[PDB]
Amino acid sequence: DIQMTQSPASLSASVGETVTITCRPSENIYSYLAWYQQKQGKSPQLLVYKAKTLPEGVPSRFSGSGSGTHFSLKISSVQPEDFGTYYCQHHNGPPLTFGAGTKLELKRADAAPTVSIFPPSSKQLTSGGASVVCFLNNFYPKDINVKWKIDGSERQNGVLNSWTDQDSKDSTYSMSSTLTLTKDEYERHNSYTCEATHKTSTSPIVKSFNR
Amino acid sequence: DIQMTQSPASLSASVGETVTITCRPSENIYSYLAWYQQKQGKSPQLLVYKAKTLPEGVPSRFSGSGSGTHFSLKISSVQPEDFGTYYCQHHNGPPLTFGAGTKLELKRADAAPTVSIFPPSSKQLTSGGASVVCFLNNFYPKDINVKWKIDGSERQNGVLNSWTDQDSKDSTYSMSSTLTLTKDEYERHNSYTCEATHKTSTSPIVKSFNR
Amino acid sequence: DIQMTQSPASLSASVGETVTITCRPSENIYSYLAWYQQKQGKSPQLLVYKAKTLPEGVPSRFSGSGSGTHFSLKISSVQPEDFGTYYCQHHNGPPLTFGAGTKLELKRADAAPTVSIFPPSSKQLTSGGASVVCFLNNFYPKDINVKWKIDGSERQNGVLNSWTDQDSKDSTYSMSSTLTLTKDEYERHNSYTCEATHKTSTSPIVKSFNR
Amino acid sequence: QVQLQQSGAELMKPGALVKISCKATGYTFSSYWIEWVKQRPGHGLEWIGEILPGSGSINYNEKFKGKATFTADTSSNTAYMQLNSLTSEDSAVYYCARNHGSPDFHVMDYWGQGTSITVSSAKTTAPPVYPLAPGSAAQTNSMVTLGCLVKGYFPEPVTVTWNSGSLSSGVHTFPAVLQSDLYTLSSSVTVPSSPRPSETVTCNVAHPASSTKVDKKIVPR
Amino acid sequence: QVQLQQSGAELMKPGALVKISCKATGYTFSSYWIEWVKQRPGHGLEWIGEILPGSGSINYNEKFKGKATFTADTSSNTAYMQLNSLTSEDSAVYYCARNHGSPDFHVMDYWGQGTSITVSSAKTTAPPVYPLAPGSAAQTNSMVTLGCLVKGYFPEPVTVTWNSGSLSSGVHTFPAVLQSDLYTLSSSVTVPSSPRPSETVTCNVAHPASSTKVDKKIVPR
Amino acid sequence: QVQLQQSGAELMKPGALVKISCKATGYTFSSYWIEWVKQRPGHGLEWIGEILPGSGSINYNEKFKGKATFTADTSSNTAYMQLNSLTSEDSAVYYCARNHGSPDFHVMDYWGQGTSITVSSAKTTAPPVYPLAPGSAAQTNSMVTLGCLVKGYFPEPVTVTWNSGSLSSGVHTFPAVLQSDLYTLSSSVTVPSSPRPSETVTCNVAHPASSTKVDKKIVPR
Amino acid sequence: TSTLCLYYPTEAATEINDNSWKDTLSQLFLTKGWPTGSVYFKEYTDIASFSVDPQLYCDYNVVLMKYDATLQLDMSELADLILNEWLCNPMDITLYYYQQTDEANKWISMGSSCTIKVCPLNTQTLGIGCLTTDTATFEEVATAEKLVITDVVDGVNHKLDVTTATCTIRNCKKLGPRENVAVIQVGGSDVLDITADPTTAPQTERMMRINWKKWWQVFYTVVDYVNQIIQAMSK
Amino acid sequence: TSTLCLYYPTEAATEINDNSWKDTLSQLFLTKGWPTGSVYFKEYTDIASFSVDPQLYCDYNVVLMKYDATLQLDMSELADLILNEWLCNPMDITLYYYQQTDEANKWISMGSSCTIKVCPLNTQTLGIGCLTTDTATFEEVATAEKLVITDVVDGVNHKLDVTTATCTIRNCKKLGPRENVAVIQVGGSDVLDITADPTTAPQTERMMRINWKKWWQVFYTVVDYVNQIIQAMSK
Amino acid sequence: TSTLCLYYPTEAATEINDNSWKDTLSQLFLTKGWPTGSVYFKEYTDIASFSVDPQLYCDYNVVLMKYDATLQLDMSELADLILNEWLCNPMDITLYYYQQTDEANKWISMGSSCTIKVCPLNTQTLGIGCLTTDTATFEEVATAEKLVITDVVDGVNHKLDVTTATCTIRNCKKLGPRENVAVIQVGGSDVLDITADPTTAPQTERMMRINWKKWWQVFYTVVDYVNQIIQAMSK
Ligand SMILES: [Ca+2]
Ligand SMILES: [Ca+2]
Ligand SMILES: [Ca+2]
Ligand SMILES: [Ca+2]
Ligand SMILES: [Ca+2]
Ligand SMILES: [Ca+2]
Repeated sequence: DIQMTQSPASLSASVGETVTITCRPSENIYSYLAWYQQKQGKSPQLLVYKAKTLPEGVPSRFSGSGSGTHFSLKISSVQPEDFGTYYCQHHNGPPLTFGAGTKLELKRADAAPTVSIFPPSSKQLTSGGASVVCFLNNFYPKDINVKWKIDGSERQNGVLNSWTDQDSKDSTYSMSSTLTLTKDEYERHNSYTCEATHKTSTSPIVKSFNR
Repeated sequence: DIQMTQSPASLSASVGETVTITCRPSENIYSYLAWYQQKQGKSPQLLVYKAKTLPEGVPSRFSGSGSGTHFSLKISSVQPEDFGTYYCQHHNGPPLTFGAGTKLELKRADAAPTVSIFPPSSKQLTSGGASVVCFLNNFYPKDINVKWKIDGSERQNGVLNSWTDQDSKDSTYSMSSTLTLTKDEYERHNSYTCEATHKTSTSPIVKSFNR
Repeated sequence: DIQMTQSPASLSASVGETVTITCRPSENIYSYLAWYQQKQGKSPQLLVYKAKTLPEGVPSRFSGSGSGTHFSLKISSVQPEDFGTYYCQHHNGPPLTFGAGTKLELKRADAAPTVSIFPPSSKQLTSGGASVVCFLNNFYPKDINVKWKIDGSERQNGVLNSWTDQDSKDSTYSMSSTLTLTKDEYERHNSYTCEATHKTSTSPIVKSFNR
Repeated sequence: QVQLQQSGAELMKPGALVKISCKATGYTFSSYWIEWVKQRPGHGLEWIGEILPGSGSINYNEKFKGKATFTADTSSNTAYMQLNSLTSEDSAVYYCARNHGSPDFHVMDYWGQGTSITVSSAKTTAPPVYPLAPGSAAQTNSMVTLGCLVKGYFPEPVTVTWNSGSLSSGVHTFPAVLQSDLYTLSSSVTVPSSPRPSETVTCNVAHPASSTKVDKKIVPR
Repeated sequence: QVQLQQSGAELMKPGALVKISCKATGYTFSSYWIEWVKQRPGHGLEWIGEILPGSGSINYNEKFKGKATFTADTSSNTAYMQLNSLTSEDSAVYYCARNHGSPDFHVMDYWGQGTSITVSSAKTTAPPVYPLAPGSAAQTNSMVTLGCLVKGYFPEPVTVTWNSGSLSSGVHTFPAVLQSDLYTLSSSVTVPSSPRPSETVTCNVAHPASSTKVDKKIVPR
Repeated sequence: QVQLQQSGAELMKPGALVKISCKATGYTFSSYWIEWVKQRPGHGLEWIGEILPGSGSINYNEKFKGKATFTADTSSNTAYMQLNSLTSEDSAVYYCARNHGSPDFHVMDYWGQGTSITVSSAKTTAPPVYPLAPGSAAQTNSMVTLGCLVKGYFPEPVTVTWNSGSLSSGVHTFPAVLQSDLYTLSSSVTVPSSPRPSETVTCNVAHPASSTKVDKKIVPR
Repeated sequence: TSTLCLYYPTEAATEINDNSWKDTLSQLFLTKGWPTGSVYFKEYTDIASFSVDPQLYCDYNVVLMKYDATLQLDMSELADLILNEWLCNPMDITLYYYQQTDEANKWISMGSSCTIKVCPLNTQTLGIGCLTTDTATFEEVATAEKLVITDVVDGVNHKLDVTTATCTIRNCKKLGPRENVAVIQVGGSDVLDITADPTTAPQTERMMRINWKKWWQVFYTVVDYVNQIIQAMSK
Repeated sequence: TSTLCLYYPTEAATEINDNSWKDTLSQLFLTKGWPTGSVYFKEYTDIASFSVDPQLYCDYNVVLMKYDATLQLDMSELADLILNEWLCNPMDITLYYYQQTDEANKWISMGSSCTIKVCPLNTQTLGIGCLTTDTATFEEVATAEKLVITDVVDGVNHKLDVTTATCTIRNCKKLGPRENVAVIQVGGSDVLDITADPTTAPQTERMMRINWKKWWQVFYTVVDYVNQIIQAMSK
Repeated sequence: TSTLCLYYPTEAATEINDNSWKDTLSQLFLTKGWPTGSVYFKEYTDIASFSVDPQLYCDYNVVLMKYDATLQLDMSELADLILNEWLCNPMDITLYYYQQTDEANKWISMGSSCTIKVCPLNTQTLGIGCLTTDTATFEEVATAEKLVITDVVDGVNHKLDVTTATCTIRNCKKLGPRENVAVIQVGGSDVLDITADPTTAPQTERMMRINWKKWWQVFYTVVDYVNQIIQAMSK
């Protein structure tokens, strides 16, 4: 089974800069490698075949190269239209295998998360169970982590998280943790803290509330 | 024209017994005779061809035999599913002719008709003509006859009859005579008797009414 | 371009009479001439081909003749069913050209136009402009002319006319002039005469009105 | 898994012509002959003829030559029979069976469900229902009997029910019988002298044709 | 029993393109040429061209080459003509006739019914109807005349009737006439001086386009 | 101007089987192979197989042999893929791309839009919406934040809007996330402490499935 | 001195649409060497009938036949009729029974809808697998054709049941080949089996294939190769 | 003394619809000169299979084959099987690989749906353009046929991948021609290429064309020309 | 020493779907006896054009042509072009009129939609059944074809009216036969009439028929019978 090895899994740069994704097959794909680009919520689009040849429409700052076990793509004067996922596939006969993918992100000045903690609704507590929400809006370095401490003690079995993709406006993401538990379990405890570790904050930026 | 002669026109037996219908053609059907079975309110179903051969599904207590001018069918361990009409047809070239048919009935202990006479409706007499009904329910030996006597004198020109097929429950039939006449003709007479001759009753079982 | 020359442009006769339309081509149509008859509000109908031959249905009082540069049609015992337009076309190869057409009218005793003048409507004068109508009903010789005199002075720039085809009943036509102008232009004038010249009237039959 | 499905039932006016149809499923339609059998209530089974769709071979029972005319559409997989100049005696059930292969000739192995034709110059009509109440005669010990009489209607069918399905067992309802172009039918019911008249047994008659739904309770006296 | 049926009438906006159609019935469609004739009110008959469906042969009158383009669908049995870049002067009646066989060439024996095209950049409109009442002038002895004036509407047609068919005979109604993109028309009626004004003669006008039904009684004075 | 259009999205119950379809436009359908790629959220792109409509050649990735089965209708110009015995992990996006010609083998140049399949033995459900009001905590200087929580519904999707489009900019709405067969989602909004509570910011949630339209105003305290 | 007669179908001429096509081609025929009045143009309107009694007018006859699948006629059957010399007599299916005599006695029937059922008679006038009384036992050998050349076991009498209403059946003897004719077929790769005999297939020079494009083209070719075509007849 | 065996398909007899057709034709056969028990009538129900192992019973065999486009079988492939003498052995696609030896060793497979993919082996049991391990790299040479005569480069081993569920593939050697048989085809102008070799096309006398109209007619002709047909076999 | 050049259509290779098919077949070609670099594989993308100016590269050329009814091109017309040696010049329909000279001077036009109308000129530059001025009187001899070999009465001038927008018409002389080529047709029983002349039909050895099943099979056969095919060219 030929294994395609795409690196880096994630890349980050601003317009004008010159990036270089790189595919490395397990066996020898002679020069039968392709490169497709997929944009947020759409389909892939052939971008380069037989290692270095480009289809017709495709711009020319896109440069394919290599042969054998080492191949590379080289978007040059990166413009706002070249941001999304990039895959690589060999086309040397079945079974075809694709790369893992490289996600090209729009670089930008760091940003600290403006987290807001939210206690259950009277509506919800009338149902039979409580749920604590916590929003960590607009932060830059994609990576962020959250600890749920239910009265000093860290919890994690009732949590459910969701992220947002880089915004078109500012280029900042956004998260949303949601700790759920019994109404009873909620009431035999007092302090609910939502803790978050980021690159911007030297120490965990926290927000909390006591019943 | 080859004439098929099926006998008996009607047969009567209970489950387990062994019956034998018999077809007799006018000419020589070599061995090109078939047997179809038709059940109450449905279509015929091939049951035997070329005299003795049976199609696939068909049971095996069904036995065809004969050749030339004499042929016979022989349902053996008659089960409740073998009751209905049976036809025979030659298949020795056009024009094809069928038998008359044999009706296999479910035998059972005799039963006397419980007849009920019914005089006209006020509703009907308001229309302009009277009609006398008479029901002879649940009797066994299929055969039954009815006389309509309008003041001792037998009538028959205004009568209309309808029968019922052997019941699934008890195996008894049922009849329904309907003597119709002018309102005037109805009123210039007094006694209306509905007479019925059956095998059970030693003498005509009658029912009647006087205005 | 072969030019067909049909004459007369209009013909007028009563039933029984014998008319003769005549087509004259610019070049030499050997004998490849046809004659179609078109009736009021319908389609044409082949009536004669190759100069003298008639299709099947077509009557026989219809007689085609001629060759070369002179051709003629000759409806003989004209019956009420032979009244309408008649065209001629050569069929000697493309481009095909048709005649101008001959209109056969139903003759009849002369008739004088019963003209009626009509001043604007209060309804209309409330809009912002006045319009004077004038009907010249049931006159025979097709030809009729109308002068619009707005206070003795002849006008013609605001007029719009419409005619009626020979009536099925009496054989008389009918006209309808409609002089339109500003409400103001209408009010700074006093006498509106609708004048009409015909063959029946020795002098212009007029009708008029003063505000 | 062979099967022939015939068209629905129809009722022509005397003199007209009808179109029955048989649609084949489960075999190569062009490779087997299609049979046509007529079945009247008291005449057993009459052979009409046969047709070979595709090749087009046809065979007519001498007795139907003028009346029946067969056709077949291969693209459709349906064989048609057409009865010309209908007579009151053409009313009957018509079948279409598949004539087996070369092996055994003329043995019909698969039968259609049966199409039904009724010729009658009759016109739609409402069925005046009359309540059949026992004669004022002396009380009958055990069981008493009531009746309903749906008379003179057109055309079939009609639905009679005692107490809208309530009283079902112990009832007898007879086959409509054509009397002078109109169908007439009766229904009897037997219940202990206990229920009646201390109940309200009713006749529920429904004529889907003239859309006449009527109910009449058997009022004693 | 040959016959060509052309599509319904249409009215395009100047600059657009239309599709007329002719459907053949009663002959082998592929074996005869289809003719196209244009007929304007005061121009007699103009030949446009012809087409041979199947083989595909085509012939254009030099004068229409750019304007008309023929096609034919054999499976459909219809020939089409398409007028490109419509002009106010393309408005007319278009026919399609069958060009006879080898015998006599170019003699059209069967004509379509005629399709009708009207090019006008006009827009739908309501026809203000005005009552035409005689001038207050002295009483006319025998017959008097009333009129109705449906003015400035789009598009054709309209229905004027005096007293909803009541008063029919003795009436004259004139052909709509386009005045500056709007059609205008009048109708006259003549009844003895007896009925009017001692009656109520009304103008019944109906515009199926802007769906305007209006009635106006000719009020004297 | 080539283009493949895949069927609409569907959601089967675990154990059932589905039919995706790809319709070709802009090339000779019989002359090019059709590819099938599977795309799950965290697995990149998986090749499933390919098919050559017309000739009928087929190739299966060893890993899907039992699951996928391709077909193609030439008259229709559509290729079909059928997933047998659906598992909760068959849920993903499926594409169909055209395998280029002889020149360069296996380079897919035109991709379908993508069909979407979701296997879940879940049943329709209403999304109880809860208003997220800030903790009674001391007044925050500049901006304050409100939230809406649509919880436990089936199936996708739903429409949340603050003040029916009124308040749009400055809002964050997160991707539904399946928690135990039910999708759950939240939305945050940030406005100066000036507007709230001196306003009426409301959560407009609409579930086109169980047709539940509900509005809830974030009531402080 | 010699004459050339061209036979074509109506459709052929109709597609040409000129009043002078016969004339234009004639001047073109002078090129190939045939004097101003040396060629004649005959129009067959119904091929089936023409094929039977084709009154050949000129010295050399070249007949144009265009494969038309929308008429359901067999090209082979039509060739067999034109290319050969047949001699038919009328048959009265009603009063008489018939039998074919040799490999050259065939029954050629043609019309609207020809449906022929047959019943072989033993030496007693009795059916063999049939009842000379009920045609439902006959053997169907043609179901609604437009042209049919029926062949039965030689030397056996048969009661015939044709649908004479729409069909006409005549008893023909094929006496040989016609030298003054030629068949030029247009369209359909179709190879022609003009022998009743399944064993033989004869392909003659007087049986030529032109590829259809337009009728004007067909005639141009016929003219451009008149001598070649004539030489195949005189050869 | 001699025997004539007629092979026809079921449809043929079904269309005839008589219980005595075999008999009637037999009396008719006395005319052409064949004694009361001299002719036999064998019914093949499946042409494809019959073509492979046609147990020819009589001295002279004339087999009737009707072009049927609604079965997707090649007439040529079927002719190649009946007209010739084949000798097959069974193949185990599972455990063994195979190679054809001469211009006469072919692989004839047939059944419900025959789909054959092949993978040529070099002298090591290794693929050449394929991995003997994943059939997704094989070369497809038949996609769901009902009868297939596969031909591969002679003298090369191949791992085979047939869909044995619905297909059966057997290794056949064609040893020559069969003299006691004849093919009479009904319908389709179709010319038959019965050589695996693109270079040659052989047309023999024992390969005859009848024009279809009705089956009764076909048989009448076969009888009316028995000797002519027999003479083409004995010749 | 010698070279073999295989010509196929794109569809052929696309169906094969391997990056090494040319290679695999080459090793297979050693079997039949052709050294490692002895065979070449040329891909024609448009048969119509290729048929006209087929730059034959090798000693032996065997060209694969698959009957494709969905393109409306005549196989015969295509064969006539490849199998023969043609020599064309360009024609200016606008300024000049033309005439064909011998049985070998033909007008081969081809393109998107080829529609050719013609008008024969008498010795005055005047029409004969037409007006050199209005093309509505011309004679149509081709209505929208993709490949057309037009033939007019030899030795007559003609004003031509082609639809040069979508068509190209060139004046070709056919000088003879090409020995280094062969045609192997796949599909369609179709018999080929490659003579303009209705009289003759030539069938040569360098004109071979393979029965289509899959393209891999076609090539296997071409390889398994290379010598047989080569021998038919050198013969
Ligand atoms: Ca018989
Ligand atoms: Ca004979
Ligand atoms: Ca491979
Ligand atoms: Ca081999
Ligand atoms: Ca001309
Ligand atoms: Ca020439």
